[PDB]
Amino acid sequence: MLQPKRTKFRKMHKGRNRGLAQGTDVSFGSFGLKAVGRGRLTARQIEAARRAMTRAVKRQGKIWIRVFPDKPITEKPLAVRMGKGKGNVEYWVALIQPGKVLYEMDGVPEELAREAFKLAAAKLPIKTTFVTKTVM
Amino acid sequence: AKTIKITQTRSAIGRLPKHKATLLGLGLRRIGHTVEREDTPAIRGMINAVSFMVKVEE
Amino acid sequence: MFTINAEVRKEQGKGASRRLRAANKFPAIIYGGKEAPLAIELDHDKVMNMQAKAEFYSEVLTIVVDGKEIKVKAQDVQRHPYKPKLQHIDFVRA
Amino acid sequence: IVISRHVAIPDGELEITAIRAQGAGGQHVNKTSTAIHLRFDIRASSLPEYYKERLLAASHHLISSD
Amino acid sequence: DKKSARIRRATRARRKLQELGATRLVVHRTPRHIYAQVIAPNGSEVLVAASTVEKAIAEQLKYTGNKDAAAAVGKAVAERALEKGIKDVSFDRSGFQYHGRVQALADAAREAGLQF
Amino acid sequence: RNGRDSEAKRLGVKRFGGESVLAGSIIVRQRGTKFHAGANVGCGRDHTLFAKADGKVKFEVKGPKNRKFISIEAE
RNA sequence: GGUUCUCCCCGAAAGCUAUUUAGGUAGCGCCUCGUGAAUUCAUCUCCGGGGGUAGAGCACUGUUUCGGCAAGGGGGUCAUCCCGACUUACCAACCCGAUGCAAACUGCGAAUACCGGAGAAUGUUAUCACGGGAGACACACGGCGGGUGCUAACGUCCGUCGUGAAGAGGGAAACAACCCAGACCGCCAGCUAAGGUCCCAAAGUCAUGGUUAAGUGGGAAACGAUGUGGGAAGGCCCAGAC
RNA sequence: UCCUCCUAAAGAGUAACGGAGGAGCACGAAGGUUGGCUAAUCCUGGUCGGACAUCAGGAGGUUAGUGCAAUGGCAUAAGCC
RNA sequence: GCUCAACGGAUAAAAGGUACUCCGGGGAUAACAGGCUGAUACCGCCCAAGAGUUCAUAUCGACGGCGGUGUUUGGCACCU
RNA sequence: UGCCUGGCGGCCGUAGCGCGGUGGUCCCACCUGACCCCAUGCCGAACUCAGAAGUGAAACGCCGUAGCGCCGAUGGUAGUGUGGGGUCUCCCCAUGCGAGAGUAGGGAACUGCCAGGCAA
Repeated sequence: MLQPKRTKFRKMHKGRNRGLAQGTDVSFGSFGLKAVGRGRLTARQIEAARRAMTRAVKRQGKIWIRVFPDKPITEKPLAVRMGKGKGNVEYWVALIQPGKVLYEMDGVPEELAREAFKLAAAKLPIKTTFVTKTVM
Repeated sequence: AKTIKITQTRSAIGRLPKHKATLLGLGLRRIGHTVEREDTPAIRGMINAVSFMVKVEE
Repeated sequence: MFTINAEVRKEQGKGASRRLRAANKFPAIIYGGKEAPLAIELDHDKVMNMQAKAEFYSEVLTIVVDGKEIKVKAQDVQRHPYKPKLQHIDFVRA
Repeated sequence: IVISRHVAIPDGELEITAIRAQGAGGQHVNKTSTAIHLRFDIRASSLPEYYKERLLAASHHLISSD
Repeated sequence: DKKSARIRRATRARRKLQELGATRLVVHRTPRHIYAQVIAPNGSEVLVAASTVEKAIAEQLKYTGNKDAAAAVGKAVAERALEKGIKDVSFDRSGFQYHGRVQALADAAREAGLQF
Repeated sequence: RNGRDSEAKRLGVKRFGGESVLAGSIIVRQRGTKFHAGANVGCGRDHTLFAKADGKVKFEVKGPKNRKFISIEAE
């Protein structure tokens, strides 16, 4: 479970996921998996994606993860009167602005990479596209 | 600053406090009401304030 | 080398830009030396096919504007977030 | 999951039904006091040979002949 | 170094005296030489000045840089101040510790009738 | 285990650059030292800025560190 | 719980503070009547201002991925007791470099809003003060900015505005709180607003060029698909391709 | 009950059984004034001392300190003597 | 000279039970049902390694994702 | 007027550092001594006094240098006041305002008051 160690506050405000992403290009890898929609990405959904995706490359090349949850979602226990403080920390999730580059890879065949990311999209709750690290 | 014709084209019910205060500043009371003033940037600003609901003729 | 028949921008601004960006065209800019920077307007589609080559950011390009062909160079580019499109391209007069 | 010491025992083999209780206590206890669970863990599924054998051959209630 | 050190000490009273609209009495001491002058409440221009660079007192003294040297020119600067009739004077320790020549300097000024 | 806010101590500035005031007129109620008396202004014990002389307020900022000052243009 | 004739004029609030106070009450804000004092006050333009939120950013507070350097340390060669030395199936952070994030982070920094001043037009003098009488101190909803909740609720809690509250009429089939628009009265008069114009039912079976075959329109997504239309480029192409 | 920050939407102000911490003192000096001074943290050398004792140089630059929580602030020091 | 800390402090001084309870009120506020919602529950679907004789698409199908119903417990208190 | 030196203001990070060069008839710094004024919670370091042979290295100032710090267009982009609309957990249209970052380039200053040295 990708999770923030040594944090300052335990719970934070929900905020709004407006605006557009900053990490628009593929820095590390040669190809990227840039997202289309606007949504949330839990730590579990990252594991479902990456682990299932790394099997496609078959232990070849390196996978660069360009995201981190760093935001705790608190939910109330079942059968609880509405009110009386915020709920307990349930998990972690990252806020993704459209056009965000999520994964990077290199030392991998184009079509294998094209297919590996296809499998990754299945576990991801956000629409995405296959992009490559373009020159300049 | 010659004469300038200003007319009201919409209501003042669902309007902003500033807009309401501005509309009475122009003197326009009822809808379709006409009025005459002197063309100056001060008035032009007010004209620009409620342009969405005002028909202006020179 | 790549000849670009671009038009001088009539008006700059946020509204005008998106207005012509909907018209399959997008704005650009040029500068370099003591000369005055000029607001350049051109197509996006065909130019999109031009920048597909890596040599597009190394070649001393030639943008012809109403007879006046300027030898320019591609400094930097501003793209669209997710859709494979362009926003604006910086052109250094070379 | 209804987690057992080693084998997790994933829910789907443990049928959970909500019925009404039995007793006294007013309006709540006679009608709406549901969630009175009736578990049903068949040994035909998981709970490996060592577990299920002592739950099918053993003489005890809360566990049936099947 | 030494300069900046003396500056951080001087700025203290100088700011206070800058906002009081009075003629501040600034002095500048060196091992062999001494300077003295008054400043207008504005801090832009000066009114009078006297130092060891002036022949009028340099010839009269034995050595430029000792107690008596400041005592002589101290009277000199106070006299042209007396010539200008200016009395609203406020002394400035100017970072220099008040005990050496600067001490003897203020005396001749005070003997002339300077209000401070 | 929470919800124990103290009070809104009515901080902030009172006057602005371009307003004529009288002697004793408080300019700003700053807690720290976000400003400093340039001239004709007094820095209270709470480092609050009050006008010692009548006139108009003018905001300035000087020095390499550039800490904002306040003086009074005699009026 | 109830509180009986008539007409004319104006016209609230459901907030703040304290309360053995929380369906009460008191002061204040907001209503009204009379009076006294100012181009007083309101809208716009220009001028002089402070703010740091949005956004952005990552030097500081924390947090994030990876790599070059590289030593602290360790499995070993063994010091077969303490010194010494290499290596490093490694953590690879710290220095150096590249990359994201933050209500309680800020080397930056809007739009609005707010204060003061100058000037013109306009407004029933709408500002302020004094005095008489108040009611009210349970608010709802829509939009926008947010807390909480499941970015659930005709949920709840604040800021701000509108509406209802205390406003009918037209439209949304029906529909306080949505869109339009403020009922002094009469008229078998005309023009329009939102919204609509085959019939029920008043108004174009209007005009022009495209699009869909599903009654789509007329409940709904991830995802799948030789459904089809428009657009650019390219592979290839009568030395003959599918 | 009171104090700090956030929530708070860049004036003030603004709720929640909303999100995190504190106070019910201390001081005759830790106050006033006059004078002087002003770091933290790394690199290195050195007796027991080896990662830190303390001293000495350079770098560095205010992350120091400020009776106590936080916030704003302070070297012209409100910091230290 | 009173942690008059329930801190604008009802008197120096003041704890509980009522299922025989009584009265005045309230859906301004609970229990049942109805309503809104759909966390939970149930139902369907996308993806898929492995088990499965071969083979994931014979069958299950975890890890995760997207919807539907309103029969589960709930949330909310709009009706009484 | 200038090369200047010294004291005092205004414009401010373009106004501050790094590297090399460069100045002393004057001035300044260093430098000499200190029973005695004065000084060290020890020490003439600092401070003060009495003088000043020597030096121009350190220090200070000037010149070149952007090598940096740093400043910073133009355009675009984000956001947003107002009026509408939408597939209204967010965006779009008309309209006005308009960042931060980043790019080109630039950027190591300018000016004033008083007192003397130097050649007129």
